[PDB]
Amino acid sequence: EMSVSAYLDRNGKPTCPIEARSCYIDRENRRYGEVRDLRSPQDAINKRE
Amino acid sequence: EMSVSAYLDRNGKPTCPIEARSCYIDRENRRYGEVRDLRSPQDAINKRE
Amino acid sequence: LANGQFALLSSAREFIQRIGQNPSVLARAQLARQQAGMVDSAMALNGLRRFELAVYRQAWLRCRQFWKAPDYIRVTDDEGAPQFVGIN
Amino acid sequence: MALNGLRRFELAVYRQAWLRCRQFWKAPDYIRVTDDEGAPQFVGIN
Amino acid sequence: AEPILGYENALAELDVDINIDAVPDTANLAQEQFLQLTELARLYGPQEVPFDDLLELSSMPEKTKLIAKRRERSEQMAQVQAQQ
Amino acid sequence: LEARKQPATYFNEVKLSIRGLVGVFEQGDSDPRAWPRNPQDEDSADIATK
Amino acid sequence: TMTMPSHAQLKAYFEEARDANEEYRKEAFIDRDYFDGHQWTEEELQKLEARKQPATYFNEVKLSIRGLVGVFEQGDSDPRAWPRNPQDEDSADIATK
Repeated sequence: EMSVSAYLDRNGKPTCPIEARSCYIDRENRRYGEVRDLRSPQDAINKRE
Repeated sequence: EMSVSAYLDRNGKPTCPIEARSCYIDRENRRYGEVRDLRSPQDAINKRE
Repeated sequence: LANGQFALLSSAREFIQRIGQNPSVLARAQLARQQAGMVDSAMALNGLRRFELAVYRQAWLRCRQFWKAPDYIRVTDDEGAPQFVGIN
Repeated sequence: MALNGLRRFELAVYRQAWLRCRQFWKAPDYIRVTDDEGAPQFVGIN
Repeated sequence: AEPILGYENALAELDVDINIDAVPDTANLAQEQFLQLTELARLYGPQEVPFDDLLELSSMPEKTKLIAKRRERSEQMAQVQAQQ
Repeated sequence: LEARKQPATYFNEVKLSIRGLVGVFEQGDSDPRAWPRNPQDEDSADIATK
Repeated sequence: TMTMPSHAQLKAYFEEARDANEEYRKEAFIDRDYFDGHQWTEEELQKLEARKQPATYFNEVKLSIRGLVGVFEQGDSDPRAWPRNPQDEDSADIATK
Protein backbone atom coordinates (compact mmCIF):
# COMPACT_ATOMS: atom_id res chain seq x y z
CA GLU A 1 0.00 0.00 0.00
CA MET A 2 1.16 3.54 -0.72
CA SER A 3 -0.65 6.76 0.09
CA VAL A 4 -0.30 10.21 1.60
CA SER A 5 0.11 9.94 5.37
CA ALA A 6 -3.22 10.21 7.17
CA TYR A 7 -1.99 11.94 10.32
CA LEU A 8 -1.80 15.71 10.48
CA ASP A 9 0.38 18.09 12.49
CA ARG A 10 0.05 21.39 14.40
CA ASN A 11 0.28 23.36 11.14
CA GLY A 12 -2.35 21.39 9.21
CA LYS A 13 -0.08 19.61 6.72
CA PRO A 14 0.41 15.82 6.79
CA THR A 15 3.52 14.57 8.58
CA CYS A 16 5.17 11.50 10.23
CA PRO A 17 4.15 9.94 13.53
CA ILE A 18 7.51 8.29 14.25
CA GLU A 19 9.50 10.01 17.00
CA ALA A 20 12.84 9.09 18.51
CA ARG A 21 15.94 10.36 20.29
CA SER A 22 19.57 9.28 20.70
CA CYS A 23 21.97 9.76 23.58
CA TYR A 24 25.18 11.09 22.02
CA ILE A 25 26.41 11.93 18.52
CA ASP A 26 29.90 11.94 16.99
CA ARG A 27 31.58 14.02 14.26
CA GLU A 28 30.90 11.45 11.63
CA ASN A 29 27.39 10.35 12.44
CA ARG A 30 27.61 7.73 15.18
CA ARG A 31 24.87 7.11 17.74
CA TYR A 32 26.55 5.65 20.78
CA GLY A 33 25.04 5.29 24.22
CA GLU A 34 26.42 5.05 27.74
CA VAL A 35 28.08 1.64 27.59
CA ARG A 36 30.24 2.75 24.68
CA ASP A 37 32.31 4.05 27.54
CA LEU A 38 33.00 1.61 30.45
CA ARG A 39 34.50 -0.85 27.97
CA SER A 40 38.09 0.25 27.94
CA PRO A 41 38.01 0.52 31.77
CA GLN A 42 36.30 -2.88 31.89
CA ASP A 43 38.56 -4.92 29.64
CA ALA A 44 41.28 -3.85 32.06
CA ILE A 45 39.63 -5.60 34.99
CA ASN A 46 38.91 -8.87 33.22
CA LYS A 47 42.37 -9.00 31.66
CA ARG A 48 44.39 -7.83 34.65
CA GLU A 49 42.74 -10.66 36.60
CA GLU B 1 18.24 36.11 -4.05
CA MET B 2 19.81 39.36 -2.88
CA SER B 3 18.09 42.23 -1.11
CA VAL B 4 18.30 44.64 1.80
CA SER B 5 17.69 42.77 5.05
CA ALA B 6 14.05 42.87 6.08
CA TYR B 7 14.55 42.90 9.85
CA LEU B 8 14.96 46.18 11.70
CA ASP B 9 16.72 47.09 14.94
CA ARG B 10 16.16 49.32 18.00
CA ASN B 11 17.37 52.38 16.07
CA GLY B 12 15.18 51.88 12.98
CA LYS B 13 17.88 50.90 10.47
CA PRO B 14 18.05 47.40 8.96
CA THR B 15 20.50 44.99 10.59
CA CYS B 16 21.43 41.27 11.01
CA PRO B 17 19.48 38.70 13.01
CA ILE B 18 22.41 36.33 13.58
CA GLU B 19 23.75 36.38 17.15
CA ALA B 20 26.51 34.34 18.73
CA ARG B 21 29.13 34.20 21.47
CA SER B 22 32.44 32.41 22.08
CA CYS B 23 34.04 31.24 25.29
CA TYR B 24 37.63 32.49 25.16
CA ILE B 25 39.78 34.45 22.71
CA ASP B 26 43.54 34.48 22.08
CA ARG B 27 46.02 37.15 20.95
CA GLU B 28 45.85 36.05 17.37
CA ASN B 29 42.18 35.37 16.89
CA ARG B 30 41.49 31.86 18.18
CA ARG B 31 38.14 30.74 19.59
CA TYR B 32 38.87 27.89 21.95
CA GLY B 33 36.50 26.42 24.49
CA GLU B 34 36.90 24.52 27.74
CA VAL B 35 38.29 21.23 26.43
CA ARG B 36 41.20 23.04 24.82
CA ASP B 37 42.55 22.65 28.31
CA LEU B 38 42.29 19.16 29.92
CA ARG B 39 44.19 17.71 26.96
CA SER B 40 47.73 18.06 28.14
CA PRO B 41 46.69 16.75 31.59
CA GLN B 42 44.76 13.95 29.86
CA ASP B 43 47.37 12.65 27.44
CA ALA B 44 49.44 12.13 30.58
CA ILE B 45 46.97 9.66 32.04
CA ASN B 46 46.49 7.59 28.90
CA LYS B 47 50.21 7.50 28.17
CA ARG B 48 51.47 6.95 31.71
CA GLU B 49 49.17 3.92 31.84
CA LEU C 1 56.11 -7.51 38.91
CA ALA C 2 52.87 -8.79 40.44
CA ASN C 3 52.71 -6.04 43.03
CA GLY C 4 52.95 -3.77 40.01
CA GLN C 5 49.89 -5.52 38.60
CA PHE C 6 47.80 -5.32 41.78
CA ALA C 7 48.49 -1.60 41.90
CA LEU C 8 47.36 -1.35 38.27
CA LEU C 9 44.13 -3.33 38.57
CA SER C 10 43.16 -1.37 41.67
CA SER C 11 43.56 1.81 39.63
CA ALA C 12 40.89 0.50 37.25
CA ARG C 13 38.47 -0.88 39.84
CA GLU C 14 38.33 2.68 41.18
CA PHE C 15 37.83 4.61 37.95
CA ILE C 16 35.07 2.19 36.91
CA GLN C 17 33.25 3.16 40.12
CA ARG C 18 33.72 6.91 39.64
CA ILE C 19 32.59 7.48 36.04
CA GLY C 20 29.89 4.87 35.91
CA GLN C 21 28.59 3.94 39.34
CA ASN C 22 27.55 7.37 40.51
CA PRO C 23 23.67 6.98 40.23
CA SER C 24 23.02 7.02 43.99
CA VAL C 25 24.90 3.74 44.56
CA LEU C 26 28.19 4.70 46.21
CA ALA C 27 27.74 3.69 49.85
CA ARG C 28 26.25 11.72 52.68
CA ALA C 29 22.83 12.46 54.15
CA GLN C 30 21.03 13.85 51.06
CA LEU C 31 23.73 16.41 50.23
CA ALA C 32 26.45 14.37 48.51
CA ARG C 33 23.65 12.87 46.37
CA GLN C 34 20.96 15.59 46.18
CA GLN C 35 23.32 18.18 44.71
CA ALA C 36 26.46 16.14 44.05
CA GLY C 37 25.22 12.83 42.65
CA MET C 38 22.24 13.89 40.55
CA VAL C 39 24.11 16.65 38.72
CA ASP C 40 26.45 14.22 36.96
CA SER C 41 23.45 12.28 35.66
CA ALA C 42 21.65 15.45 34.57
CA MET C 43 22.33 15.21 30.85
CA ALA C 44 20.81 12.09 29.26
CA LEU C 45 18.34 11.73 32.12
CA ASN C 46 16.88 15.15 31.47
CA GLY C 47 17.18 14.15 27.83
CA LEU C 48 14.94 11.12 28.13
CA ARG C 49 12.29 13.19 29.90
CA ARG C 50 12.44 15.42 26.83
CA PHE C 51 11.59 12.45 24.60
CA GLU C 52 8.76 11.31 26.85
CA LEU C 53 6.95 14.65 26.93
CA ALA C 54 7.51 14.98 23.19
CA VAL C 55 5.26 11.99 22.55
CA TYR C 56 2.40 13.32 24.68
CA ARG C 57 2.52 16.41 22.49
CA GLN C 58 2.38 14.12 19.46
CA ALA C 59 -0.57 12.27 21.04
CA TRP C 60 -2.86 15.26 21.50
CA LEU C 61 -2.77 15.85 17.75
CA ARG C 62 -4.23 12.36 17.20
CA CYS C 63 -6.95 12.48 19.84
CA ARG C 64 -8.15 15.77 18.42
CA GLN C 65 -8.80 15.26 14.70
CA PHE C 66 -10.47 11.87 15.24
CA TRP C 67 -12.56 12.29 18.40
CA LYS C 68 -15.91 13.87 17.56
CA ALA C 69 -18.36 15.26 20.13
CA PRO C 70 -19.76 12.03 21.72
CA ASP C 71 -16.23 10.74 22.41
CA TYR C 72 -15.19 13.46 24.85
CA ILE C 73 -18.33 12.77 26.87
CA ARG C 74 -17.52 9.07 27.31
CA VAL C 75 -14.08 9.75 28.80
CA THR C 76 -14.56 12.81 31.01
CA ASP C 77 -18.18 11.80 31.81
CA ASP C 78 -19.96 15.16 31.76
CA GLU C 79 -22.57 16.35 29.28
CA GLY C 80 -21.35 19.78 28.31
CA ALA C 81 -17.66 18.89 27.98
CA PRO C 82 -17.07 19.22 24.17
CA GLN C 83 -18.22 22.86 24.21
CA PHE C 84 -14.87 23.78 25.80
CA VAL C 85 -12.62 22.43 23.01
CA GLY C 86 -13.91 24.21 19.94
CA ILE C 87 -17.07 22.42 18.84
CA ASN C 88 -20.73 23.50 19.23
CA MET D 1 32.91 33.06 34.13
CA ALA D 2 31.63 31.19 31.05
CA LEU D 3 28.48 30.14 32.90
CA ASN D 4 27.50 33.72 33.55
CA GLY D 5 28.65 34.27 29.99
CA LEU D 6 26.20 31.84 28.46
CA ARG D 7 23.34 33.44 30.39
CA ARG D 8 24.44 36.66 28.72
CA PHE D 9 23.98 35.08 25.28
CA GLU D 10 20.59 33.64 26.18
CA LEU D 11 19.07 36.91 27.37
CA ALA D 12 20.59 38.65 24.35
CA VAL D 13 18.38 36.64 22.03
CA TYR D 14 15.17 37.46 23.90
CA ARG D 15 16.07 41.10 23.37
CA GLN D 16 16.56 40.32 19.68
CA ALA D 17 13.17 38.55 19.65
CA TRP D 18 11.07 41.44 20.92
CA LEU D 19 12.17 43.50 17.92
CA ARG D 20 10.65 40.86 15.60
CA CYS D 21 7.35 40.37 17.42
CA ARG D 22 6.80 44.11 17.38
CA GLN D 23 7.10 45.29 13.78
CA PHE D 24 5.11 42.34 12.42
CA TRP D 25 2.30 41.80 14.95
CA LYS D 26 -0.59 44.15 14.24
CA ALA D 27 -3.51 44.78 16.61
CA PRO D 28 -5.51 41.49 16.30
CA ASP D 29 -2.38 39.41 17.04
CA TYR D 30 -1.81 40.67 20.58
CA ILE D 31 -5.41 39.78 21.41
CA ARG D 32 -5.01 36.15 20.33
CA VAL D 33 -2.04 35.53 22.62
CA THR D 34 -2.84 37.45 25.81
CA ASP D 35 -6.61 36.85 25.33
CA ASP D 36 -8.06 40.20 26.41
CA GLU D 37 -9.84 42.75 24.25
CA GLY D 38 -8.17 46.00 25.16
CA ALA D 39 -4.60 44.68 25.22
CA PRO D 40 -3.02 46.43 22.15
CA GLN D 41 -3.87 49.88 23.57
CA PHE D 42 -0.98 49.44 26.03
CA VAL D 43 1.80 48.98 23.44
CA GLY D 44 1.49 52.06 21.28
CA ILE D 45 -1.41 51.48 18.90
CA ASN D 46 -4.95 52.94 18.98
CA ALA E 1 4.98 64.94 19.27
CA GLU E 2 8.51 65.00 17.88
CA PRO E 3 11.05 62.25 18.55
CA ILE E 4 12.91 63.60 21.55
CA LEU E 5 15.55 60.94 22.18
CA GLY E 6 15.15 59.28 18.80
CA TYR E 7 12.21 57.26 20.14
CA GLU E 8 9.50 57.26 17.50
CA ASN E 9 6.77 55.64 19.64
CA ALA E 10 7.31 57.19 23.11
CA LEU E 11 5.24 54.41 24.69
CA ALA E 12 7.17 51.10 24.83
CA GLU E 13 10.77 50.76 23.63
CA LEU E 14 13.62 48.42 24.54
CA ASP E 15 16.12 50.78 26.18
CA VAL E 16 13.91 52.89 28.42
CA ASP E 17 11.08 50.93 29.85
CA ILE E 18 11.22 47.21 29.12
CA ASN E 19 14.66 45.86 30.22
CA ILE E 20 14.52 42.16 29.28
CA ASP E 21 16.00 39.96 32.01
CA ALA E 22 15.81 36.31 33.05
CA VAL E 23 14.04 34.88 36.11
CA PRO E 24 13.54 31.31 37.48
CA ASP E 25 11.13 28.94 35.82
CA THR E 26 7.38 28.46 36.33
CA ALA E 27 4.54 26.87 34.36
CA ASN E 28 2.31 29.86 33.61
CA LEU E 29 2.29 33.50 34.62
CA ALA E 30 -0.54 32.92 37.10
CA GLN E 31 1.68 30.62 39.17
CA GLU E 32 4.50 33.17 39.33
CA GLN E 33 1.85 35.67 40.41
CA PHE E 34 0.82 33.20 43.13
CA LEU E 35 4.26 32.89 44.71
CA GLN E 36 4.78 36.57 45.59
CA LEU E 37 1.28 36.80 47.06
CA THR E 38 1.30 33.98 49.63
CA GLU E 39 4.76 35.16 50.68
CA LEU E 40 3.19 38.58 51.18
CA ALA E 41 -0.07 37.21 52.62
CA ARG E 42 1.82 35.25 55.27
CA LEU E 43 3.11 38.39 56.98
CA TYR E 44 -0.33 40.02 57.15
CA GLY E 45 -2.57 36.99 57.42
CA PRO E 46 -6.02 35.74 56.45
CA GLN E 47 -7.66 39.11 57.09
CA GLU E 48 -7.02 40.94 53.80
CA VAL E 49 -6.01 38.13 51.41
CA PRO E 50 -9.22 36.05 51.17
CA PHE E 51 -10.49 33.28 48.91
CA ASP E 52 -11.21 34.01 45.20
CA ASP E 53 -7.91 35.96 45.28
CA LEU E 54 -5.58 33.15 46.40
CA LEU E 55 -7.57 30.08 45.29
CA GLU E 56 -8.33 31.51 41.84
CA LEU E 57 -4.76 32.14 40.68
CA SER E 58 -3.52 28.82 42.07
CA SER E 59 -2.06 25.70 40.45
CA MET E 60 -5.06 23.38 41.22
CA PRO E 61 -6.47 21.12 38.45
CA GLU E 62 -10.24 21.48 38.74
CA LYS E 63 -11.22 24.82 40.23
CA THR E 64 -13.84 26.23 37.85
CA LYS E 65 -16.06 23.31 38.90
CA LEU E 66 -15.23 24.18 42.52
CA ILE E 67 -15.24 27.98 42.65
CA ALA E 68 -18.89 28.06 41.52
CA LYS E 69 -20.11 25.56 44.13
CA ARG E 70 -18.71 27.83 46.86
CA ARG E 71 -19.78 31.17 45.40
CA GLU E 72 -23.38 29.95 45.46
CA ARG E 73 -23.27 29.25 49.21
CA SER E 74 -22.27 32.86 49.91
CA GLU E 75 -25.28 33.99 47.87
CA GLN E 76 -28.13 31.82 49.14
CA MET E 77 -26.91 32.74 52.64
CA ALA E 78 -26.80 36.46 51.84
CA GLN E 79 -30.50 36.22 50.99
CA VAL E 80 -31.07 35.07 54.56
CA GLN E 81 -29.01 37.89 56.10
CA ALA E 82 -30.87 40.48 54.00
CA GLN E 83 -34.48 39.31 54.34
CA GLN E 84 -33.86 38.94 58.08
CA LEU F 1 42.33 -19.92 27.96
CA GLU F 2 41.05 -23.48 27.56
CA ALA F 3 44.46 -24.57 26.28
CA ARG F 4 45.98 -23.49 29.58
CA LYS F 5 43.13 -25.38 31.32
CA GLN F 6 42.17 -22.04 32.91
CA PRO F 7 38.64 -20.90 33.78
CA ALA F 8 37.38 -17.83 31.96
CA THR F 9 36.34 -15.50 34.77
CA TYR F 10 34.73 -12.10 34.33
CA PHE F 11 33.56 -9.45 36.78
CA ASN F 12 30.47 -7.92 35.18
CA GLU F 13 30.85 -4.46 36.68
CA VAL F 14 29.02 -2.73 33.82
CA LYS F 15 25.59 -4.12 34.65
CA LEU F 16 25.86 -2.41 38.06
CA SER F 17 26.33 0.99 36.47
CA ILE F 18 23.21 0.64 34.30
CA ARG F 19 20.87 -1.22 36.63
CA GLY F 20 21.00 1.55 39.19
CA LEU F 21 20.77 4.28 36.57
CA VAL F 22 17.61 2.99 34.93
CA GLY F 23 16.20 2.59 38.45
CA VAL F 24 16.40 6.34 39.01
CA PHE F 25 14.40 7.08 35.87
CA GLU F 26 12.01 4.21 36.55
CA GLN F 27 11.03 5.47 40.00
CA GLY F 28 10.48 9.11 39.13
CA ASP F 29 7.76 8.45 36.56
CA SER F 30 5.26 10.98 35.33
CA ASP F 31 1.70 11.34 34.18
CA PRO F 32 1.04 14.17 31.70
CA ARG F 33 -0.47 17.56 32.41
CA ALA F 34 -1.52 20.65 30.46
CA TRP F 35 -0.94 24.19 31.74
CA PRO F 36 -3.34 26.93 30.54
CA ARG F 37 -1.14 29.85 29.65
CA ASN F 38 -3.48 32.63 30.79
CA PRO F 39 -6.60 32.14 32.89
CA GLN F 40 -9.02 34.00 30.63
CA ASP F 41 -11.13 31.10 29.37
CA GLU F 42 -8.13 28.80 29.04
CA ASP F 43 -8.54 26.76 32.21
CA SER F 44 -11.95 25.70 30.92
CA ALA F 45 -10.12 24.21 27.91
CA ASP F 46 -7.97 22.05 30.18
CA ILE F 47 -10.12 18.97 29.65
CA ALA F 48 -7.08 17.85 27.62
CA THR F 49 -5.22 16.65 30.71
CA LYS F 50 -8.26 14.53 31.61
CA THR G 1 26.60 55.56 -4.04
CA MET G 2 27.21 52.17 -5.64
CA THR G 3 25.52 48.93 -6.67
CA MET G 4 25.11 45.55 -5.06
CA PRO G 5 27.99 43.03 -4.96
CA SER G 6 27.92 40.50 -7.78
CA HIS G 7 29.28 37.00 -7.23
CA ALA G 8 32.99 37.79 -7.45
CA GLN G 9 33.39 39.84 -4.29
CA LEU G 10 31.01 37.42 -2.62
CA LYS G 11 33.13 34.34 -3.22
CA ALA G 12 36.07 36.53 -2.22
CA TYR G 13 34.44 37.02 1.16
CA PHE G 14 33.73 33.33 1.75
CA GLU G 15 37.26 32.38 0.71
CA GLU G 16 38.96 34.88 3.00
CA ALA G 17 36.92 33.31 5.82
CA ARG G 18 38.15 29.84 4.87
CA ASP G 19 41.78 30.67 4.11
CA ALA G 20 42.01 32.28 7.52
CA ASN G 21 40.29 30.93 10.70
CA GLU G 22 41.18 27.37 9.74
CA GLU G 23 43.85 27.08 12.42
CA TYR G 24 41.32 26.72 15.23
CA ARG G 25 38.44 25.35 13.21
CA LYS G 26 40.57 22.31 12.39
CA GLU G 27 41.63 22.34 16.04
CA ALA G 28 38.14 22.54 17.54
CA PHE G 29 37.23 19.32 15.74
CA ILE G 30 40.15 17.66 17.49
CA ASP G 31 38.58 18.84 20.77
CA ARG G 32 35.26 17.33 19.70
CA ASP G 33 36.40 13.75 19.06
CA TYR G 34 38.61 13.99 22.12
CA PHE G 35 35.79 13.79 24.62
CA ASP G 36 33.90 10.95 22.97
CA GLY G 37 36.65 8.37 22.67
CA HIS G 38 39.35 8.60 20.02
CA GLN G 39 42.19 9.80 22.23
CA TRP G 40 44.81 7.92 20.21
CA THR G 41 46.36 9.02 16.94
CA GLU G 42 46.58 6.69 13.96
CA GLU G 43 50.34 6.28 14.34
CA GLU G 44 50.24 5.41 18.04
CA LEU G 45 47.31 3.05 17.55
CA GLN G 46 49.20 1.10 14.89
CA LYS G 47 52.26 0.55 17.08
CA LEU G 48 50.32 -0.74 20.10
CA GLU G 49 48.93 -3.54 17.93
CA ALA G 50 52.47 -4.60 17.01
CA ARG G 51 53.16 -5.25 20.68
CA LYS G 52 49.82 -7.15 20.80
CA GLN G 53 48.73 -4.64 23.47
CA PRO G 54 45.19 -3.35 24.02
CA ALA G 55 44.67 0.37 23.54
CA THR G 56 43.12 1.48 26.81
CA TYR G 57 41.94 5.00 27.60
CA PHE G 58 40.37 6.57 30.68
CA ASN G 59 37.92 9.14 29.34
CA GLU G 60 38.16 11.55 32.25
CA VAL G 61 37.26 14.60 30.15
CA LYS G 62 33.64 13.63 29.58
CA LEU G 63 33.14 13.71 33.36
CA SER G 64 34.27 17.33 33.57
CA ILE G 65 31.79 18.46 30.89
CA ARG G 66 28.79 16.26 31.64
CA GLY G 67 28.47 17.66 35.13
CA LEU G 68 29.12 21.21 33.99
CA VAL G 69 26.40 21.30 31.36
CA GLY G 70 24.11 19.75 33.97
CA VAL G 71 24.44 22.84 36.16
CA PHE G 72 23.38 25.15 33.34
CA GLU G 73 20.68 22.73 32.19
CA GLN G 74 18.94 22.62 35.56
CA GLY G 75 18.90 26.33 36.30
CA ASP G 76 16.90 27.27 33.22
CA SER G 77 15.00 30.49 32.75
CA ASP G 78 11.90 31.92 31.19
CA PRO G 79 12.11 35.58 30.14
CA ARG G 80 10.72 38.59 31.96
CA ALA G 81 10.44 42.35 31.41
CA TRP G 82 10.93 44.88 34.20
CA PRO G 83 9.14 48.26 33.88
CA ARG G 84 11.70 50.84 34.83
CA ASN G 85 9.36 53.28 36.58
CA PRO G 86 5.77 52.54 37.58
CA GLN G 87 4.16 55.56 35.94
CA ASP G 88 2.24 53.85 33.13
CA GLU G 89 5.05 51.40 32.43
CA ASP G 90 3.68 48.35 34.22
CA SER G 91 0.65 48.54 31.94
CA ALA G 92 3.08 48.12 29.02
CA ASP G 93 4.41 44.87 30.49
CA ILE G 94 2.25 42.71 28.23
CA ALA G 95 5.62 42.00 26.57
CA THR G 96 6.52 39.33 29.12
CA LYS G 97 3.20 37.61 28.36
